Amino acid sequence: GTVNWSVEDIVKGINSNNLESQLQATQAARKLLSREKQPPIDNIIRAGLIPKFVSFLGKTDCSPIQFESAWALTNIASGTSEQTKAVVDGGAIPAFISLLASPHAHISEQAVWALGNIAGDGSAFRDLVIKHGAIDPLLALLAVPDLSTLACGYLRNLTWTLSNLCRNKNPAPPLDAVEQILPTLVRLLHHNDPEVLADSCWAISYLTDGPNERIEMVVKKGVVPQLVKLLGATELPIVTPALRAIGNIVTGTDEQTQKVIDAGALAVFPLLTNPKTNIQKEATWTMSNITAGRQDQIQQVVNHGLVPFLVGVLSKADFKTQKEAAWAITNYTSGGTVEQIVYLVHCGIIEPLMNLLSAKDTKIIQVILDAISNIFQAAEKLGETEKLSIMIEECGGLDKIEALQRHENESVYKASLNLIEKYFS
Amino acid sequence: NYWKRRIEV
Repeated sequence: GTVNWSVEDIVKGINSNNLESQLQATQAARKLLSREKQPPIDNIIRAGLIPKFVSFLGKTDCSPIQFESAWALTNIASGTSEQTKAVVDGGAIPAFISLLASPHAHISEQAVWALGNIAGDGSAFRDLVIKHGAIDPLLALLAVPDLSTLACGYLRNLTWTLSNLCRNKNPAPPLDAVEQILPTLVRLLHHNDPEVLADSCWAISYLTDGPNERIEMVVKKGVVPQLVKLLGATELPIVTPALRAIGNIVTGTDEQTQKVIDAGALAVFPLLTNPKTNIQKEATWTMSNITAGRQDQIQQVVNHGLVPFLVGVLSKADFKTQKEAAWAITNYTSGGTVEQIVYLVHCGIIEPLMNLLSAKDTKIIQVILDAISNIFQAAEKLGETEKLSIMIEECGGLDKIEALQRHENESVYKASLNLIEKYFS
Repeated sequence: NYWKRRIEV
């Protein structure tokens, strides 16, 4: 019936002044735009059809044509920025926001989806959707005692659209927008649908990606324990944004980092052996921002047995993960006590550390040499530089620190030098 | 997180 029309035929029927004729052409349009292979987005734009689709959104007494046009505009806006811009320039934003009030759940769902595709283009379209007043009627759709009485697919669409309103920096979303969305967002973060949880953690991870005062708005709402719970999900599409959000919060103040520790987060990090390389990476990254904190927080790292896990990740891991581990160690050795640094050496940090001095990356080597000297400072404070110096010797670390005098980078070669003449003379 | 999404129903 409406299967593969030409864009010429669609134009003829939409330009008829026959609402039923237009309904059929609009659906032929939607079917074109929703095929797997190369939907003709540009052909439809160039045919001039976008303003007619937007106008069809208003046709209250023909909800089928509202539905078809909304579907069609959704898919045009799912494309390139210029394609999405074509939909906005057609006046679709006030029109989709009106549709949020539809009595038909499949219409409003399609309205939700398109606003998501528009807000996803970036900060300006995001902010522009908010300025047109999308938030109030979006949250209204979720004003029910129990989310569980809403349709599954309907719920996941809203959550996704709500994360895109939380997304992108330069600038971050309006603060009042964030405060208006955050409570409902906390409610989705406790819903039991795996896809809703994933999309909510993404949103929370965006909101915590920025200045400490952004992080503070999230921590203030008490979401951290539930982030820690989701940090231990079996479902890796959940673990991934939960970890990113946790990693974001610990870049804040020590008090904010302390609330991650207080919620039990360190118990899940034995993350550091996850089969998925990026989880291992982001977990080590988080660990380096926790060893950068206070001595009592370093001590909490020690007490959870996490130091043997950093030795492990230093010994064998993807090299990007190892580079974070070297950062974690240098931070630990910068802020830790003598006892804590001594503990590090007893756990076997020395050998895996020396072997990465063979790396090409210049920052990892200056980070590693940094760590060594903090560790030699501790050995002096104990009258014990000698024994450590021999450990570095026996496993062939001296060879490395020697050869690092040849290094082109200036901070490198003066670093190794200082080490050899101060403790290897 | 997907940035935009095309519907295929």
